[PDB]
Amino acid sequence: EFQFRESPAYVNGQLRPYQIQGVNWLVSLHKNKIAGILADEMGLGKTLQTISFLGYLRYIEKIPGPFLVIAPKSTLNNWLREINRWTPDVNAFILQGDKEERAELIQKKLLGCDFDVVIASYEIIIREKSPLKKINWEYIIIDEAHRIKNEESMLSQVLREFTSRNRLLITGTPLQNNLHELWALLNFLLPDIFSDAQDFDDWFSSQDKIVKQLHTVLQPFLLRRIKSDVETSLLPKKELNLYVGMSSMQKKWYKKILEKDKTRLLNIMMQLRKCCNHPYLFDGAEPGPPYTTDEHLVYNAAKLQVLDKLLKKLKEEGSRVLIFSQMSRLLDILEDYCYFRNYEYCRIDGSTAHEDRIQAIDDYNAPDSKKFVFLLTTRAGGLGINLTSADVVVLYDSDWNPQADLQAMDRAHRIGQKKQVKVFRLVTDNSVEEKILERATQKLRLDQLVIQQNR
Amino acid sequence: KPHRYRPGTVALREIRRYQKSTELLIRKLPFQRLVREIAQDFKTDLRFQSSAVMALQEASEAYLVALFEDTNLCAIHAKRVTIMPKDIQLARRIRGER
Amino acid sequence: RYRPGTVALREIRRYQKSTELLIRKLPFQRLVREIAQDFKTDLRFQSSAVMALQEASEAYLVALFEDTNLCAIHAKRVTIMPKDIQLARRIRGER
Amino acid sequence: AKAKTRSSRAGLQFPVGRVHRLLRKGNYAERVGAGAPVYLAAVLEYLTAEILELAGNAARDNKKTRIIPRHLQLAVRNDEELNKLLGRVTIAQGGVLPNIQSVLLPK
Amino acid sequence: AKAKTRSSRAGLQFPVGRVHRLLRKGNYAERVGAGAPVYLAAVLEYLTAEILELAGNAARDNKKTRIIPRHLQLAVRNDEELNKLLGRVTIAQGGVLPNIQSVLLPK
Amino acid sequence: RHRKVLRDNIQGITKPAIRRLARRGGVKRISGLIYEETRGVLKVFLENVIRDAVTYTEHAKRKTVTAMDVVYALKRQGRTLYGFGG
Amino acid sequence: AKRHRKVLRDNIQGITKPAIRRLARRGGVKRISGLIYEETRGVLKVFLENVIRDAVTYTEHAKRKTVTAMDVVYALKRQGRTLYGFG
Amino acid sequence: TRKESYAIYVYKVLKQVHPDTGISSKAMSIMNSFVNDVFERIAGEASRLAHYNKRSTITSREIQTAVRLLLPGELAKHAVSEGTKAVTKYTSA
Amino acid sequence: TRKESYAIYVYKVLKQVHPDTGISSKAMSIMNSFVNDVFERIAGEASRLAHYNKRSTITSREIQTAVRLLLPGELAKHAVSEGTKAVTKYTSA
DNA sequence: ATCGGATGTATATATCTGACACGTGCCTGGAGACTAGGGAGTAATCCCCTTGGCGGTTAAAACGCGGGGGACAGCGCGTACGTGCGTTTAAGCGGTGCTAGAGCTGTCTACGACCAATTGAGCGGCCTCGGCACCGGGATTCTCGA
DNA sequence: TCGAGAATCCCGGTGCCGAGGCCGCTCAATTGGTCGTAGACAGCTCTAGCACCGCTTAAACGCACGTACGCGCTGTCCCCCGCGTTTTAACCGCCAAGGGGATTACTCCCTAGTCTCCAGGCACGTGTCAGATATATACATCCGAT
Ligand SMILES: Nc1ncnc2c1ncn2[C@@H]1O[C@H](COP(=O)(O)OP(=O)(O)OP(=O)(O)O)[C@@H](O)[C@H]1O
Ligand SMILES: [Mg+2]
Repeated sequence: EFQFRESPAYVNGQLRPYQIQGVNWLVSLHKNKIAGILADEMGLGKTLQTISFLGYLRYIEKIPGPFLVIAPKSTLNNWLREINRWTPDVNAFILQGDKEERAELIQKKLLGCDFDVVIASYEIIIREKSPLKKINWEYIIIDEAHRIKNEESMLSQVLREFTSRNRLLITGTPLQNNLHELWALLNFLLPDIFSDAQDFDDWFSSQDKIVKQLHTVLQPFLLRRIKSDVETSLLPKKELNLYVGMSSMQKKWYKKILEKDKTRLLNIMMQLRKCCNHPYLFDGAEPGPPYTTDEHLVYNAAKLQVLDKLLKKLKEEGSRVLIFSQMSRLLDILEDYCYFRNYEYCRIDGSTAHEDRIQAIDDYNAPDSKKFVFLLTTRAGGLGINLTSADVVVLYDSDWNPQADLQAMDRAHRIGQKKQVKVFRLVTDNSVEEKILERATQKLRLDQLVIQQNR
Repeated sequence: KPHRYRPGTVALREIRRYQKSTELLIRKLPFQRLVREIAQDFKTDLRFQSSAVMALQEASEAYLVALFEDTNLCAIHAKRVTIMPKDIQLARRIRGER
Repeated sequence: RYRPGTVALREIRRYQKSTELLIRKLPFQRLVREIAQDFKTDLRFQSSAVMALQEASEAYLVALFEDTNLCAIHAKRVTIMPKDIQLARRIRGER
Repeated sequence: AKAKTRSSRAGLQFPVGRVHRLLRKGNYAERVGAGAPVYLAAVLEYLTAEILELAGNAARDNKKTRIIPRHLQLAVRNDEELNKLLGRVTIAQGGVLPNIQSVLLPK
Repeated sequence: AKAKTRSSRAGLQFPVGRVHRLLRKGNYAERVGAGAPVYLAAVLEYLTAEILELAGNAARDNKKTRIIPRHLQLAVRNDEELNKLLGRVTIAQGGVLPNIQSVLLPK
Repeated sequence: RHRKVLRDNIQGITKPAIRRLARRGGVKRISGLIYEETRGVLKVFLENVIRDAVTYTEHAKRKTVTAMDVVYALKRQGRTLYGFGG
Repeated sequence: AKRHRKVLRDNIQGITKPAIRRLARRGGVKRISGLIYEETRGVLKVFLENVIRDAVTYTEHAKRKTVTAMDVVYALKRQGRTLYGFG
Repeated sequence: TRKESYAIYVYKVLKQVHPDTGISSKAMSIMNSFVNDVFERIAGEASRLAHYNKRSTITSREIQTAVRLLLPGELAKHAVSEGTKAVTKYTSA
Repeated sequence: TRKESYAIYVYKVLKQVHPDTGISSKAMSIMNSFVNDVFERIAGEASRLAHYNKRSTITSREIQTAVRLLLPGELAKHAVSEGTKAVTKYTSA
C-alpha cells in the first residue's frame, strides 16, 4: 500500500521522519476502515501530522470534503495558522463569535458548502449542533480528546449523534484516571467493535496476565512516540519541588479553618488550599480599607515569598517564566504583585476573550518579547498553545490530576525550545498540598508504570 | 421622530404576559445565596437539596404575588394607582401578620 | 351641646373599658333560633350554647370594625363605609 | 376460594385495602369499621374525578392534550367550591388567574 | 414500699400520671416514653405560671384581689409572646385593649 | 310542636347595638349604610357556625345544641373560644 | 488593583428591582413607588426566616445535616400554607 | 426501597373521565399531594369526632359527618351520595 | 359522674406565684381550657413528628422539638429549660 | 388667649350577698413489683449526592435621560351625620308548671382484631413514539401621531 | 379624522424528550377461623329547656338642627416610565473530592400488661369576705362670652 516514502510534496517545509511514519499509520488506519488515537507525547507535531494526512486525503485520494476539527478555545487560531501555513490551499474557517456572527457564517459558508475544514470549540459544537448535524462529515477530528473521557458528558452524547464517515482522536495523555476512561474514548472511535463497558472492564480487571493484553489490544488503535527516543535533541526537563513553610497569617488561618473557626465552610479541602495559596483569598484578611498593595503581599504568603526571590534571580540570569495556577483570583493577586514589582505580564484565563488570547500569545512570542511572565490557568491556558519562548515553568499549585500538570509543563518543552527547561513546583509543608501530591503520584503511577511505558 | 409608547401601555403588556406565564421570576442563584445566608444563623454548616431550595423559591414567589394583589387593592381603595409602602403595611396589618 | 365627636370619644372610652355584651339577649336568641331552623326542625338550645354564640359573634364584629377603621383611615377619612368593610373582609380572605 | 378486591366489590377504582391499612396505621382510632375504607375511597375518587374533569376541560381550551399544573390551577381557581376547599393551597408552577382591575385600564 | 407521685419525684405541681394517661389514651402514638409526661407537665406548669403572674399583676393594678377574665385578657394582649401564642383565641368576657387611633383625637 | 319566625328577627340587631360594637372597635363616625352591611355579615357568620354546630349535634344523635358543640364548631372555623368548656 | 473589584454589598440586594417589578406585574400592579423595593426585601426576609427556622428544626430533630424538600413542605404546612408538587 | 403512591388510580380515573387526554409528571405529583391532603383532613376530623363522642371506632357515619364538616356546599351532597352508594354496593356483595 | 379538671393544680401554681391572690370560676374555666388547648397542640405536633420520622414512640425529644416549633422566641427557650430541668431531676430520683 | 359654668367621671363610704375558699368522706386511678418482647440504638458499609471553583456564552441589569401624568395640597359646597329630646315598647326579671330528652345501667351479640397461608397487584426497571417546544414568516390588531 | 408601525397570533415544519407501554419480583391484601368486647337496645329517672304571665323602666325610635366632613375641581411639580447602551453576573457544563444518608444485623433495655393496694382528687355542704350598689363629693374638662 501507499507508504509515502519521503516528505510530502504538497506540504511546505520538511517534516521529521517519525512524522512521516505517523502519517503512514493514519493512511493505513483509513484504508483498513478503522480509526485510532494519534497519541504522541506533548510537543511533537501531532497537528502537522493531522494536517498532512488531510492534505493527502485531498490531493491523493481527491476527497476535499467536509472536515470537522474540535479543539479547545485557545487552540483554534493555532489550527488555522497551521492549516494556512503547511497546506495554504485549504478553505478553512473558525466557527466562533456572537450568535449573530455565527448565524451569518453558517448561512454564508456552512449551508452554502463554501468550505473545506470547519474549526470549532467544544462549546460551539453543543450549541450550533442542529446546523452541524445536517452535514455528512467525512472526518471528525477531536484535539485534546481526553475531554470525552466521560461518556455521560453532554459533549460526548452530542458527538454520538453526528454522521461521520471516519473519526480521529488526538491527545498526548490518553489514560487519565482509570481504565473506564480509555473505554469511553474507544467506544467513540469504534462503537461497534467495543460497544461493551462490562466486557472491557472484566476482560482486564485493572504480572503478565493483563498488561501485555493491554499492549496487544491497543496495538492497532493507538500510536505513541516518546520525546526521548525520538527527538534526542530537546533536553530533558529538570523539575524540582520547592517545599515551603507557612506564614504566621497562614498558620493562624489554617488553625481557624481546622478548628471550625459565621462564614460557610462546607468543603474543608478547598478552603485549606485557598489558605495554602494565599491568605488574602479569604475576605477580610488583607489589612484595610484603605487597601494598598505596597509590600505586605510578599511576606505573609510563603509561596509568594519564595517566588519573589526566585523570580528576581531568574530576571538577573535573563530567563522568562510561565506561571500556572488552579485559581483565577490568585492570578489577580499575582497581577497586583507584578504591578508593584514593575514586571510585564501577559495574563490569559478562562474569561479572556478570543482576540485577547491571540494578542497575548503573539505578544509574548514576538521577537524581543519585552514581556517577562505569563499568567495562565492550567485549564484554560494549559492545552495546545505554543509558548516555546519561555524556559522556566512555575506550578504555583498542584492539581488533583497529574496529567493536567504534565500538559502545563509541556507548553514550553516542545519542538523548537533549544534551551534548558526548569520546572518549579511549589509545595507547602505539613498541609493538604502534600496529600494531593501523593494522590496525584499514585494516579500517575497507575498508568505510566503500566500501559504507556512500552510505547 | 422615534416611536415611544405612552407611560402606561408597556405596563399593561407586561401584566398580561406575566399573568399568562408560570415560570419563576427571581433568579435562582441569588435566591440560593440568600437562603443559605439566612439559614446560617440557625445552624452552621447545613447542606441543602436542590428540590428544597426550589420549594422555598416557589413558596416565596407565591407569597409575594398574593401580597402584591392585596397591596393593589389597598392602593385602589385609597384612590391611587401607585402602590406604596403604606399600602403594603396595611395589607399585612389586616392579614394579621403585623 | 357638645360638639360632634366629643360624645363619640366618650363612648369609645366607655365601651373599651367595659366588658359586657352589647347586643340584647332576647333578639340575639330569636335570631339564632330562626337561623337554626333552616338546618333541623325542632331544635333545642342550651342557654350556655346561645351565650357562646353571642360571645363569638361580638368578638368577630369588634375585630372587623377595627380593621374597617384602619381601612377608612388609610383612605384619608374618619367615617367608615360599606366599601371599607368589603375591603377588610376581602383582605382577610372571607370573600 | 378466588380472591376479589374490595375495590372490585364496591365498584371503585381507588384501593379500599390500602386505604384501610393507612387508616389502621395512622393512629386515628383504636378500631376501624368495615365500611369506613369503602366510604373514604369513594369520596376520594369522586373528588379526583371532579378536579380531573375540570382540568381536562381547561387543557382542551388551550388546544393541548396533556394536563399540566397550569391547567390544574386554572380548574381549581375558576370554580368556587374547589377554590374554597383549596383556599390555602399553593400549586407549584401553576401561575395565577388573568385579572386586571378595571380602573387600571385605559379610558 | 411507700408511694411517691411522679410529680413529686420531678418537683412539679402539675400531675405527671394524669398527663401520661391522657397521652397514652389520646391516640398520639403507639408508645409513650417515661420522660415525655414529665417534660410536658413541666412545660404546661411554666406557661401557666407565666400567664398567672401577668394576670395577677394586672389585677393588682386595679386594686382587686381576684383574677377575672378581663385581667387575663389584659395580660395576654399586653405581652407580645403570649399575644402571638394566643392570636387566634377569644377569651370570653375579656373585652379589648383601650386603643384610639391618633387621627381621631381632637386637634 | 310550634315554631315560626316572628318580626323578621335580623332587625333585632338594632342600630344602637351596632353603634356600640363600632365604638368598642374604636370607630368615631359611622355612615348610615353600615347597618345593613353589618347585619348581612353577622348573618353569614352565624349561618356557618350554626351549620357546623348542628352537624355535631345530629352526629351525636341528640336534639339539643350544647355549648361544647358550639365550641367545636368555632374551633373548626379557626376561632378558639375559652371559657365554655373544652 | 484588580484584587478588590467588588462584592454585591448584601445577598438581599440580589433580589433585584426588575425581579420585584415582575412579581408586581404578576400581581397586577401598574405603577410602583420607588420605596417599594426595600419594603419588599424586608418582607421576603421575614417570611424566609420563619420558614427556614421551622425547616431547620425539623432537620435537627431528624438528626440529619441536609435540609430536604420534605422538611420545607412540613414547615410550610405548619405555618398554614400548604404546597403541592414536592412530596 | 419502594415508594407507594396513587398515580395508577389517578390515571384510571382520568381514563374514565377524559379517555384521550394525558397527564404530566408534575401534574401527577400535584394530584398525589392533593389526595394525601384530603385523606389526612377527613381522617383527622373523623378521629376527633370519635374522640368527642367517647367512641373508639371510626365508622362510615363518622366518615360521612367528617365529609359534611369539610367539603363545601354542593361538593358535600355529591360526595355523600357517592360514599353511600359505594357502601350499599359493597354490603350487598 | 365525675369530671376531671386542672383547677387544683392551677390554684397551686397561683399560690406559688401570688400567695395572696384569688381567682374566680370563669377565670379558672378559662385557664382550664387554655391548658387543654396547649396540651392538644403540643401532643399533636409530637405525634406527627414521630410519624414523619417513622418512630412509634413519643419521647421527650419529640416533646422538646414540638415546644420549639410551637412556642415563640423567649417562651420556647424558658420552657425548654424548665422541661430539661424537670427530666433531669426525675431521672436522678 | 382667657375665665365661668355645666357636665361627666372618678373617689370614698356603708350594706348586703352570693361566690369563693375550706373541711369531710369515697372511690377510683395512680404507684410498686414483675414479666416478656420488640423497638430503637449501635456499628459497619457503600454509594450517591452535595460543594466549590472554573470555562464560555449571553441575556438581563444598571445607569442615564427626557417628559407627561399622577399624587397632593388648597378651596368651596352641599349633605349626611351627630347630638339631644320626648314617647313608647319591648327586654329583663321573677315565678310556675311540665314534659321531653339526656344520661346511667344491665345484657347480649355481632363485629373487628389477630393469625397463618397464598397469590396477584403494584412497583421498579427497561424500552419506544407522539405531543409539545422552537422557528421563521405572514396577517391581524392596536396604538399613537394626524 | 386615517396612515405608519410595533406587537401578537396563527401556522406550517422540525426535532426531541418525556409520556406511555411491557416484563419480572415481592409483599401486601385476601380468605378462613377464633375470640372477646364495644356498642346497640331497652328501661328509668330527673333535670333543664320551653312556654306563659305580670311588672317595670330603661333603651330604642322618630324628629329637628346645624356643623363639619366627604367630595369635586384646579393647579403644580416631581417622580416614575419608556428607551438605549454596556457589561457583568447568571447559567450550564465539567471535574474532582468526600461527607452524609440509607441499609443491614444485633442486642438490650425500655415500655406494655397484670395485679394489688392506697391515697389523692372529686363531689358536697358551709361559712364569710371581696365586690357590686347606692349616695355624696371633688375634680378635670369642654365649650361659650371677654
Ligand atoms: N516538521 C516540523 N518542522 C518545523 N516545526 C515543526 C514541525 N512539526 C512541528 N513543528 C513545531 O511544533 C509546533 C506545533 O506544536 P504541535 O503541533 O507539536 O503541538 P502538539 O504537541 O501536537 O499538541 P500538544 O502539545 O497540545 O499535545 C509548531 O510551532 C511547529 O513549529
Ligand atoms: Mg496540539
